Amino acid sequence: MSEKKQPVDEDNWDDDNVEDDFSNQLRAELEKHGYKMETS
Amino acid sequence: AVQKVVVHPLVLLSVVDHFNRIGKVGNQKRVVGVLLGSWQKKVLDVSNSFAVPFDEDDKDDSVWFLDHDYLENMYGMFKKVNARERIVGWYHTGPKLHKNDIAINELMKRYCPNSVLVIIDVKPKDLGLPTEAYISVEEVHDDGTPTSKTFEHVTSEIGAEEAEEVGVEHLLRDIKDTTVGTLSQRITNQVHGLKGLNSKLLDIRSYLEKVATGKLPINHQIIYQLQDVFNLLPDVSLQEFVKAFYLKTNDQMVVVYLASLIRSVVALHNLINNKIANRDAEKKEG
Amino acid sequence: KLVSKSVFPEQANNNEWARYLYYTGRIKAIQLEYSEARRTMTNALRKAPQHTAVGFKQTVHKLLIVVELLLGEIPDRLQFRQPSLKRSLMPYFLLTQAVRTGNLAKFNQVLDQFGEKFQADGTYTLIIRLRHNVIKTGVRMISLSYSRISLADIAQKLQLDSPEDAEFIVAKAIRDGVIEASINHEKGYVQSKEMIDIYSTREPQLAFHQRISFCLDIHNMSVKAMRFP
Repeated sequence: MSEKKQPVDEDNWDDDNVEDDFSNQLRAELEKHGYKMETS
Repeated sequence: AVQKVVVHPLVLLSVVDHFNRIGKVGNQKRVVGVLLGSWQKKVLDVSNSFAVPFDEDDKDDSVWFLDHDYLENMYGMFKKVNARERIVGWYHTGPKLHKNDIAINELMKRYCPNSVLVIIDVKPKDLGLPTEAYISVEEVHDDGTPTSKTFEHVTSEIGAEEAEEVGVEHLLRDIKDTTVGTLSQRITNQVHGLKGLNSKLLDIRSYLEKVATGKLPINHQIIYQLQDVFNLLPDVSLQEFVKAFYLKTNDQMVVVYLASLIRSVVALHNLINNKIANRDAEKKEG
Repeated sequence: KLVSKSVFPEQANNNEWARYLYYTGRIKAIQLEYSEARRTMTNALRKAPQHTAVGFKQTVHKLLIVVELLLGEIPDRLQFRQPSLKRSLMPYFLLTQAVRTGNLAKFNQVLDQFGEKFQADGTYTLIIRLRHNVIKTGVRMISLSYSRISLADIAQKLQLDSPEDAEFIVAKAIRDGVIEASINHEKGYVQSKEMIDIYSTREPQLAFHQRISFCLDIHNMSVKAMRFP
């Protein structure tokens, strides 16, 4: 055999793909896009 | 009325033992004996009765005899030992009536103004309940005949009593208590589908009796009327029950919910102790 | 096998039956029988919990979830994060990120960039309908979002260049039963709509013979399990 080389050397696993979009993008999302109503 | 009866099987055995009293001797026609009774409400009750010698020759069906002296002397005994009891009618063991029975009935309606007969069968296999009630009254007739004095099928039932089956259910020994959940429903399926619709086929046989015969009292009074009570449901082809399948889905709804949730919890019942006691008995065997 | 399929009377060691259902489910990966494969590879995934801490459960999961990505939809995979997996980048975190996005340039940047590891995949039939899984993920997400959507919105918002190409994707979507859309082919209306009767009138009470057929099967497995001592 089972080893042959290797003995010498509701959680996040659920969310990480949408939480990637909660990891790089849209930090102040409706707080600049929420500011589109009055800044524009 | 008369509402109905309350008849214990004790007085039915009081018919049976006198059927043993006549089965050993020359049985001419049948048994006719007294039916005592406990009449309180429009409902009836019978706790006891007795019999009386009787023959009848079938030439004018009018030569037939009881002993009213014997009836009132033993009735004086039984009234003496029990003030509750009085006469309420008679009985006969041959399951089909005949023309003399109105002379038996009206001849003993002089003691009490009702004298209900009882049909029984000493060898019953086809009937449901043996007990039967009539009352000899008139609806005149539609044509108004000179006193069409008529027996009327008052409904009838087996009566009950606390501590009367002390003998019975100890005697029979065969009773399977609470067969709900196993095959009692299909006993009632065979006997109500078969033994209901065969009675329906004898009623349609009586309809053919009105086709080729049956002009006596063709009976256009009660037959189509309570058959229109039946014809509350005209269940013809195309079946016309579009307003009954969402009803059927509502009926199936909650029960199939109880099977889903509850029988999933029945799995949750069996699995736990089945696994734990299973591997206890498995790897703790050695 | 298929003319002479004979499987165990009774299942063996759960490692062996586990990996065995992994092997034949991994055949149904390339056979593209997507219905049975998700449950026998799910069964095979959960049924082998013992492994060496550097892997082979990430090998079994990695080479397990590829056609599960190719189902047209996927959940976000497993539920127990592994960092040596994160070092080896085996089941493509970034590519399933490109799946749940409707992205194509970074998607084919994952495709073209990592092809030495796509050699370690060895299952290049993934991409040939997985770019199609990007576009069906897009039309499934937008069509699932909107009650009505039109080709003026989606057919060029997702840059399908024409109405009729989106009418071909919705032709394959109604062909797949995904959407209850309609298309007025006169002015260029996808006159799409959503069907009705989501209530538990008929469908769960039909499903309870699967739920309770499952339950009576576990009843009888518990009885046969009781038969041993």
